[PDB]
Amino acid sequence: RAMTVALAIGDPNGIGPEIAVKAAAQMQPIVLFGDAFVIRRYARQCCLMLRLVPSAIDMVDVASLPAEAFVPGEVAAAAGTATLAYVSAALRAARAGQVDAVIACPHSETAINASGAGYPGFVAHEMGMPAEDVYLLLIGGGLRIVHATLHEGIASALARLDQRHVERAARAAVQALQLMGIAHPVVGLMGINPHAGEGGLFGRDDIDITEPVARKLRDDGMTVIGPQGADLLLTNPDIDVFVAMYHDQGHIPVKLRAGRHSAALSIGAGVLFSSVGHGSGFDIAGTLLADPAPLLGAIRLVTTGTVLA
Amino acid sequence: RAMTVALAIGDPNGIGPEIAVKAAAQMQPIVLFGDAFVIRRYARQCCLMLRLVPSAIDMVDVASLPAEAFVPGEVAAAAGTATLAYVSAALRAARAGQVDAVIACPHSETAINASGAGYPGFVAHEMGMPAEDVYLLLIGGGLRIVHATLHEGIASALARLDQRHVERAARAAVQALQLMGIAHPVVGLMGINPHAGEGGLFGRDDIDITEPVARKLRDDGMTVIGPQGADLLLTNPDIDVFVAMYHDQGHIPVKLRAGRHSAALSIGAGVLFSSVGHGSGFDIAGTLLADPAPLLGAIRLVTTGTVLA
Ligand SMILES: [Zn+2]
Ligand SMILES: [Zn+2]
Repeated sequence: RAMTVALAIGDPNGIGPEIAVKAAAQMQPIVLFGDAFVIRRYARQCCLMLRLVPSAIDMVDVASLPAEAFVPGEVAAAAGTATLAYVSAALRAARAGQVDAVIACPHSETAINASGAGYPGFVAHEMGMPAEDVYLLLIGGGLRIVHATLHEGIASALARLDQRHVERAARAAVQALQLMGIAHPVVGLMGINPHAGEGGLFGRDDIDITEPVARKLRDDGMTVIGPQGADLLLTNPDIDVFVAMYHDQGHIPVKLRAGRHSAALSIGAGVLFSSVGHGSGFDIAGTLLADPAPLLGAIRLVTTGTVLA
Repeated sequence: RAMTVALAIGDPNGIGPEIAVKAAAQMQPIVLFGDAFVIRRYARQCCLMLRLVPSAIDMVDVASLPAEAFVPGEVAAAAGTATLAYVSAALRAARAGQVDAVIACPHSETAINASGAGYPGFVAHEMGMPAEDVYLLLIGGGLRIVHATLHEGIASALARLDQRHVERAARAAVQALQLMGIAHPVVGLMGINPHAGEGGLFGRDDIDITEPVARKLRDDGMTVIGPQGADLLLTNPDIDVFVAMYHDQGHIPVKLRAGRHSAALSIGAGVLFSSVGHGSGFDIAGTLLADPAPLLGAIRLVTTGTVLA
C-alpha cells in the first residue's frame, strides 16, 4: 500500500521549507503543509507542478505568515506562530483520515518563544489527550520498542503503569507497523519484574498488568509473546516490536545496538508523528545549501520503521 | 601476575574430577580440591606428578568420601556431602589468602538432597555474610556488569539499594578486574533513574546513593564515570566494568550482545567464585569421555573476565 505523509515545513524563514520541497522532489508514500508562497519560493528555485490540494509536488496551503515577514532567515513572532500552525493543520488532516503520519520539519525555539513547541505533548494537546497517552516508539539496529512509560523516576513509572497504558502502547505499535507494511506484527511484552515476576516469586505486577493484557490482545487475534524477562525476550529475532515498561528497559537495548543510528516517533494519538529538527539553518537559509538527508531519514522511519546504519 | 584458582572437583562420582584433572593437565594461572583418591583415579588414567600440597598437577586433599562410596557414577548422601566439603575447603583457602578464585565443578542436586547446594548463598554463608552482600558479575560480548541488586521485584530492589551496596559492588568489581590483569579499571555507574535523575528532575535517588558513592570512590583514586543514564553509559567502550542498579539493567545489554556466549561469577565475599555445572555426567562418568571445555571456559572467565564468542 502507500502511506500518506504530511510534512509540516517548519520555520518558514528556516531551512525546513527547502528540505521539505527537496524531499518531495526526490519522490513508497508526500503532502506539504505550509504557506504556499513560502513553498513556491523554494520550488521554483529547483523545479514540477505544485498543486494546492481529498486526494489525487502536492501541498496544502496553511495561511499564517504575513508576506512581509518572509525573510530567510531571521525569525519573528509570526514565523514561530506559523511553524505551529502548519503542524496543527497537518494533525487536523490526520484526524480527518487524510494523512497517516505527520513530520515536523526543523523549527526555531527562539521564534516560538517570541510568539506565545515541545511536540509529543503539543501533539497530545491538539489530539485531545494527556501527554501520558502518547508513547515513544524508538527504532534502530533492527529493534522497534514502544515505551509504556518514559521520562520520570523509575518508582513513579512503576506506579503509573496499568493495563490501560500497556494495552494502548501495544495496539498503537501494531497499527503503526501495519501502516509500515508489517501485516502481522509479532508483539513482545517485556516483564515489569525480572523474569516477568517468575510465577509471582518477584511480585505480582505482571500478573496484574501485562499477563491480562497479553491474554486480551491474543483474543483479539494478535500474536503476543510474553510477558517474559526482557533480557530473554530481546534475544528473540521473531519479534517485530517490543513494549518496554520503563525508559531504560527500551533505551538500553536500542542505543547499545544502534547508538546514534536510531530515531523516535510518537504513536498513540491516532497519528504517526516525528520531528526532524536540529534547529533552523538560518545562516544557510535561502542558499539551497540544505541537505534533505535527515528528513528523508524521518520519512524512511515513519514508512518503514527502520533506520539505516 | 598469576592468579591461583581452586577447582573444587564436584561430585566425586560424577564428571567433575575427570574434567578437573583434564583442565589441570592442559596447563596464566591451578589447585584441585577433593579426595586425593578420587583425583588419583582420574590422573593415572590420563597422566604427570601430583603433589599433595603454602605453595610452590597440584591438589589439596579434602577428606570426605568413604572409599566404599566411590563408584562412578551413582551418588550417595556421602558423595553429595563431599561436593560441598570441597567447596568449603576451597573457600577456607581463599579466606587464608591462598587462593584467588574458587570454581565449583559439576554436582548432583539429588545427592545434595540425599545428604542434608545453591552456591552464591552457600558461598555467602561460609564467608560469614548475608546473601545480599554477594553480587553477580555477568560477562559477555566485551561487557562486564556487577549487579547491586538482583533477583527480586524491581519496586523491592529500588528499596534495597543504598550507598553501601553500590560502593561494595563497585570495589569488588575493581578488585576482581585487578586480579584479572586490569590494572586500572574504569568503572561506569548506571543511573538509578533515567538520565541518572536529570539534575533531580526525575527524583533524588542518584543524588542520594550513586553520586555520593561516585565522589567517594574517585577520592580513593578510582576512575569513575557517572552516574549517567544507562542507555548512554553502555555506549562507552572506555568503561572496563559497569555497576547495574537492578537485574534488567545489566541483564538486557549482556544478553542482547552476547546471548548464550556469556557467563557469571559472584564477587564481594572476598573470593572470585563461579560454578560450572550442568549436572554430573553420571552415565559417562569413568569413561574419560567428558570434555573439559565448559570448565576451561570458567577458568578463562575468572582469570581474564572474558567469554569467547
Ligand atoms: Zn531519555
Ligand atoms: Zn535472572
